[PDB]
Amino acid sequence: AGSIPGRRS
Amino acid sequence: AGSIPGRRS
Amino acid sequence: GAMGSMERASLIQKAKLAEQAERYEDMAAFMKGAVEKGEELSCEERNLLSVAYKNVVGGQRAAWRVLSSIEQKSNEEGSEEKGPEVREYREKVETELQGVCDTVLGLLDSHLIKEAGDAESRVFYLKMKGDYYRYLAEVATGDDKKRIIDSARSAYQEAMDISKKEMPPTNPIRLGLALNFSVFHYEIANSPEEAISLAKTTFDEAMADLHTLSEDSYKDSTLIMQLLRDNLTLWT
Amino acid sequence: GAMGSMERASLIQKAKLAEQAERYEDMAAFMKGAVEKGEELSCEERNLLSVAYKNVVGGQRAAWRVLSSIEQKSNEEGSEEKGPEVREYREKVETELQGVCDTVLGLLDSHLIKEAGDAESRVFYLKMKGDYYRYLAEVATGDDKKRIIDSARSAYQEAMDISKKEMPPTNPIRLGLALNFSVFHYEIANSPEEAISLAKTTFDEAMADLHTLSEDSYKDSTLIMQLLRDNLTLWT
Ligand SMILES: *Cc1ccc(-n2ccnc2)cc1
Ligand SMILES: *Cc1ccc(-n2ccnc2)cc1
Ligand SMILES: [Cl-]
Ligand SMILES: [Cl-]
Repeated sequence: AGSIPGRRS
Repeated sequence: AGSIPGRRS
Repeated sequence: GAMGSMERASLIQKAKLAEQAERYEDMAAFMKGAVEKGEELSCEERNLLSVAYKNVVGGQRAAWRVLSSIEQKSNEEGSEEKGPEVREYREKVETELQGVCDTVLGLLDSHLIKEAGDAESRVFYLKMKGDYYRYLAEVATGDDKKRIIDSARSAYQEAMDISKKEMPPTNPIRLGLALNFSVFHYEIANSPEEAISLAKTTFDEAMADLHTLSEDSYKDSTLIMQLLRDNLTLWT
Repeated sequence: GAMGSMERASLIQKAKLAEQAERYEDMAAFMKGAVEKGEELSCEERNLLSVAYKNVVGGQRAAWRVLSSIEQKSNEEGSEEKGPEVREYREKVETELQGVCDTVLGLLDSHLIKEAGDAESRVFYLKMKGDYYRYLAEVATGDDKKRIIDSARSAYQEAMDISKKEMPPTNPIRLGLALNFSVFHYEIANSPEEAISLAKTTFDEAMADLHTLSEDSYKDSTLIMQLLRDNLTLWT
């Protein structure tokens, strides 16, 4: 189950 | 130009 | 803090450099320093803050899971006693992860959230607050685990209420909030039906609002809609 | 050091756990603690030490290169003055990288190398010494740059002399040493002809010794031979 990856920008 | 990657084990 | 002598604008510039260099611990320290200057954060600055700490805690969570898996296998029937080391080192990583989550929550509480009046900033910070309590909940086991879960729920719920009143259904922050709150329901709160219902309703209401968007906004919204769809495919 | 109270065997066990968790800074700190116990290192333990610091400095070198590239573009004709920040942050990373290299060189000097009598350990540590002076040479610009380069050359040369006397041409440590010394020649010493000659002679002499190996040793040797071939393809 994926959350917002939110690792870029 | 690659050296020994040497990042595993 | 160690960033007290650096200009706010220099901290922001170096946070962007640290992102390019994939130096996320530095990036987080620079953005913590920028927050502690006391001024509100712009949209771009909020993204820098979020990206920095998401990467730091993301590495800690990945390590904690590797170690927790090793620890659980060691405590199985038929396993050899390896001593206290696996537990000790998992506790080490766990404590460091909790420290990072506490730091982020402290920034939100002092004083990002209380100064955030616009829907876009307030929902963004409340989503963050829910996320970092969720990360604490992932490792929690003691007297406070239920209170940690409810703190995550409460922050997510307040963010949802604002986003439904103040933002269109395709707003990327509204969509990412709903995505993460659905993951909270599925993974933390043992409410997979609530998780599925929230993801479906979020997806369908965004689908019906896509016609109002520019090509660039359409790209932003449909990307997060696909993450909602990916989860629904895994859950059903 | 902060590892003085932990058992040597526990430090080794946790270094292996940190590798599984991709926590290379922790891994390096555990192995530094194991070295500082004062006993010689086994073959496996030397590999753990090398892997840990190679990963740490590898991330620092990758970041330094990103930042050095940004800095060089900023100092071009027609670029806008961005202030001191790019230089400052590159210096930050550079200083941290130098600190890590100094730490590794300090471990080799106190007292890994002087206690290493077998060809396999002595060549391994001297190769490391050449590598970490090479990393210092990559960022060096002052009065000592030539001395840093010669310190790398001298360590590599002593390792080569021992490996040619004491090890078969297919020995993986001998092969990896020759590979890295050839990269030193090409990238640091401005001697691409020496780099090419060393890689070719190393490859051809290993090729002729493959017939003596088991299937597993053949796999180990041919893997490093392919790295020699990859470089020759890039250089010719
Ligand atoms: C929490 C969150 C929501 C939405 C995004 N996003 C990604 C691309 N556009 C917007 C990131 C994080
Ligand atoms: C320096 C060095 C030489 C050889 C290896 N290696 C990789 C696989 N087998 C041996 C690593 C590092
Ligand atoms: Cl530990
Ligand atoms: Cl800096």
